[PDB]
Amino acid sequence: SKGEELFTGVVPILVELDGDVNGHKFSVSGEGEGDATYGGSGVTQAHAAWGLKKSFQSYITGSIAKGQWNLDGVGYSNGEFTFSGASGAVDPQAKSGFVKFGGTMRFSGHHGILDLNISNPEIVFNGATGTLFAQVRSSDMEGKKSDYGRVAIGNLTFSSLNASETAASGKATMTLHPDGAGAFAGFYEAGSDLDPITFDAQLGGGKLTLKFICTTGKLPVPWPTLVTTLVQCFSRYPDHMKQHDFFKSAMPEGYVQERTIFFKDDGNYKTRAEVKFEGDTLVNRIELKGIDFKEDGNILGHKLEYNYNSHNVYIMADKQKNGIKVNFKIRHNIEDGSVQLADHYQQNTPIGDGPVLLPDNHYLSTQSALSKDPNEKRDHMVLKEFVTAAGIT
Ligand code: HEM
Ligand SMILES: [Cl-]
Repeated sequence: SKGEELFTGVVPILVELDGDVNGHKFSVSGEGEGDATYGGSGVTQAHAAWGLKKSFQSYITGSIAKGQWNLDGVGYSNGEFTFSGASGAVDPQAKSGFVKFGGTMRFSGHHGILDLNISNPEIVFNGATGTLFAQVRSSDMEGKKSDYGRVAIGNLTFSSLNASETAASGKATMTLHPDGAGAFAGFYEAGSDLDPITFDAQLGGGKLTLKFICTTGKLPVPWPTLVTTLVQCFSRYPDHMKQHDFFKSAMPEGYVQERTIFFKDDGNYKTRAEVKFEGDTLVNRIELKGIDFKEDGNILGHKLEYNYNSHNVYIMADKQKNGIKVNFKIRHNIEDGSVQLADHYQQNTPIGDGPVLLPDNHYLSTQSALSKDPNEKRDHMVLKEFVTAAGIT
């Protein structure tokens, strides 16, 4: 209650980091503000899962087509192609809105004759039905390609559709829309069954707007590798989950945040930070030590794209240390099309002697966007983040 009251409005932030990675010393200063109460109806993050059609997958990888699929921005888990978005708008009261996604799926078969491309899927929904749209390029039985453009491919019928102030989710059965039947070369009929689709969206979120500058010259590691190190007290905890917000309960005295970040097939970072109020300003002061990095790896060789994915940060109580234990895996895109995993191990313990909230298991849904200030000549990073707590019904 006393800690929560400090975050009801816009709070100024100051970040100070001193690092040493493989003997390369550097310093980063950051400024900006946080609004843990920000939120509207805009989709700040979203995810969908859709197998297209189970029998179509076995066909593409079967002995008639003798083909495969290639994904750019799309994943694959539990037999479904997984997509990510960060654009849309939901009216929670009406259970209606839209979610726009990214990625491409390419299906190949018959010595290149078959070349089905479905990109950037989008959903319009209303609680009873919806439509799934996608940018579709295909080919006929003689190889000749066709551009269908943005086309309606699926008629949705929601088994469930839920929407609250901070989130929306749903699962819908699907039938082939007449407008997308041509993409399947006359093999599927309009109205025939397709795989069901599942989606979840974050509405609004605790918004961080910050700008970081390397005060020692050129940063010796990629800016994306420092995002997690560079104030989880700015997360938006829904009303029904406010008794699980450790971060704000430790304020204003603050907390110590410690991490070990293992970069797969590369070195590791060890960080110690103190996050507390210094007057009206929330300050994050960090010490970072990096060791065992490869000179020509993705980190010291600067082979990581200047972008950031959306992750789930898993939180558990640590009663014996009067704090929390946090775990998550960051996926950094590599310039060659691959992914550099950064395994995060975290501990937070209060600085003060007062009581804190020890939470039930839950997670923070984080979204980050990296950009540059066109008028800034120093090595820098502009970061915009949206974080919402979830996982407790
Ligand atoms: C040389 C050209 C092609 C030949 C000889 C061919 C042959 C076949 C055969 C024999 C099947 C039966 C599936 C089975 O029972 O296992 C089939 C199914 C199918 N074909 Fe092709 N095909 C060709 C091109 C294409 C193209 C260009 C597309 C466009 C996307 C396509 C889409 C499909 C689909 C959607 C099915 C149904 C798969 C299922 O869900 O069972 N085919 N094709
Ligand atoms: Cl960089």
